[PDB]
Amino acid sequence: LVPVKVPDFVRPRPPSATSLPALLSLFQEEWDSVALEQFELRRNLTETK
Amino acid sequence: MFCSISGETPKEPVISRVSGNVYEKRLIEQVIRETSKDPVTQQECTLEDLVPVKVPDFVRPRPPSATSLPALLSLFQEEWDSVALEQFELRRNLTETKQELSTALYSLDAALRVISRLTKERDEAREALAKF
Amino acid sequence: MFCSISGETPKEPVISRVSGNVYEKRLIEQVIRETSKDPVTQQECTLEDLVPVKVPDFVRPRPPSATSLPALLSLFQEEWDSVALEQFELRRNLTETKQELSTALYSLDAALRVISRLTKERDEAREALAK
Amino acid sequence: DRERRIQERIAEKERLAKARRSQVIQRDLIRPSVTQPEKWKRSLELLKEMIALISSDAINYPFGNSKVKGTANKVPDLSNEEIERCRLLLKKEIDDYIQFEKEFLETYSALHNTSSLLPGLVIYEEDDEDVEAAEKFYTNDIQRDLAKKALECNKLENRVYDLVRSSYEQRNFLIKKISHAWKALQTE
Amino acid sequence: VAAGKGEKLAAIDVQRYIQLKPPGTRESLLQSAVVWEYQKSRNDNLYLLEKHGEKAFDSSLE
Repeated sequence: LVPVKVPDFVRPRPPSATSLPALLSLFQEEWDSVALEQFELRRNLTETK
Repeated sequence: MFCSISGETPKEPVISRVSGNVYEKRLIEQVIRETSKDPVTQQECTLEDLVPVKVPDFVRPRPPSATSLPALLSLFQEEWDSVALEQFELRRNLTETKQELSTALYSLDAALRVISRLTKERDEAREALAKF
Repeated sequence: MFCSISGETPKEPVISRVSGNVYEKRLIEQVIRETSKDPVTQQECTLEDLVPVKVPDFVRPRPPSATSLPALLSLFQEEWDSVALEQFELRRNLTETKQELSTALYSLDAALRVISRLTKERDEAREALAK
Repeated sequence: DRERRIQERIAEKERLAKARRSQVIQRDLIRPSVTQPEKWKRSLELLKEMIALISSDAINYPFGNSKVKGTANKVPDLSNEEIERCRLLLKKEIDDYIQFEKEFLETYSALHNTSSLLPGLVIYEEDDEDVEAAEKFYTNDIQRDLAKKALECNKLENRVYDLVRSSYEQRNFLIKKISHAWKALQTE
Repeated sequence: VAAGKGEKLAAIDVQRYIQLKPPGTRESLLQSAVVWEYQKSRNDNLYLLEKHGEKAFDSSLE
């Protein structure tokens, strides 16, 4: 790998993301979301095979 | 997004392997054809050392925001280092206030002992006045 | 290895040519970005005043047993509770040091007043002794 | 001729003013508050009743604009030579190893006093009250919480307006672009 | 967690930091203090957001 130069992707914050339990609710939500993506993709494996 | 050779944006950006830089196809192929050197870092370069863009790929992107777990974890550690920096500054202030507090403490204890000794002297002087 | 900034063991200790002291490169760089001056000597500081240094890394506690792992919130609550307690004690230190300063002011004032009393009474006593 | 010296004489007045310099308000950090007269009657045992006058002198400066309680001004004034002489008297009699012991003592004893208690119970380590100290201090904390919530929600409206102008477009464009174009490129 | 939430079973965490428990035991003090600290951090973050405005949003759209 070669470290290249990029302007970086600006990360704009939602209406409510200011620490607070908003951040822990997002923790649980993205846990669930990536895990459900995993389930969908695994069952897609089984059906496609 | 800026090309050092001409100053204009590259319509088809290309990254040089020898030195990380963003060129445009026409000028970079011109400088490669004229000689095997890097126009910026004066080092040997070839046609294969130029890397066109292979952005399309096949995988599913994300929004570039704080709604992804690497991004969200970056915001997690940002919150943590923000409260950490607050603790740093306030602990500097705490130790400075402790130093000046100790100075005032021994100053006040010495002053109280001085007050006691002085008042003893003044009671003695009042007795001396009352002796007549 | 005793880091003068928080007490936690620094995983990237650095040295300073003018006055070698234990900090971390990222934090001092960020502070210089905020204020490009030496905090201790009140003199201008540049980004090239630090020399690269190598570090041997440390270990991590890596909590096992993987049971719904919600303890992160409780640790967070503890962290804000600790910082709030420390802020309260900042307030207490400021109040107590100001009260002591004021008490010292009037103590020294009373010392002046009582020394005026002493000098006048002693003059009276010695003069009546002469009489 | 006249003003080259007259303005200098005005600067001379300001140079006489530097000699006269009180404290407390010299750096103007906090203050013994406003409810002064009650604390002096409440004083037990000795110098707690003498600090009464200096606290009453603190209302002469505009700090009384924060609040006024009882007033009772009894300013005795001071003098410059008076201040200097007793600064000498203090520091002539008051050697660094005892100060090292002092700093160790005060720091520890503070750490013992500074327990893991949200409200200050150092006086309550000798008094008998925990619930009402838990009540007043952190209902004031809640009132300041509500005030801060109000002054922030006054500034939330412009953020959410700018954000239905910007991030709503960002999310709509993001979803419409990414989902359709990305699931079509693979099919192609 | 997958064998758990295969039947949805949405995991639960405490959101009871807005109820603002009235004067009670130490729990009321803890909630008030943590809410105060959350409020201060929220102040800092939102003012920091409005320091620059929506230039970052314009760059994201571009």
